[PDB]
Amino acid sequence: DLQLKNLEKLSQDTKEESRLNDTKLMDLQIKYENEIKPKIDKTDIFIQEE
Amino acid sequence: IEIEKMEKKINDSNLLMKTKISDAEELVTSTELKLEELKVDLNRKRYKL
Repeated sequence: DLQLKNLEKLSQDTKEESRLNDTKLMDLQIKYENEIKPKIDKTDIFIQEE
Repeated sequence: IEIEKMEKKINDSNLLMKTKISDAEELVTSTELKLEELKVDLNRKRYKL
């Protein structure tokens, strides 16, 4: 029962840390793509057109 | 590993914003200073003539 509870807690922590890592990666990629990338675009437009 | 890899990616990206903005400002200032120096050189040459 101790090992079964350990496996249950392992599965719970595994799914929790998996969703945490996934959320971190997509949120940071979203920061790159919707904040950093528009800044790249604005900087390039300012350099070229102006 | 993926998280840290594209974290290094975004860190390099932020360095790239900073470097690109600094380079653009520096080149604009350099062009303006070159124009002013050319103006000084040309008006001195005109006075000499």
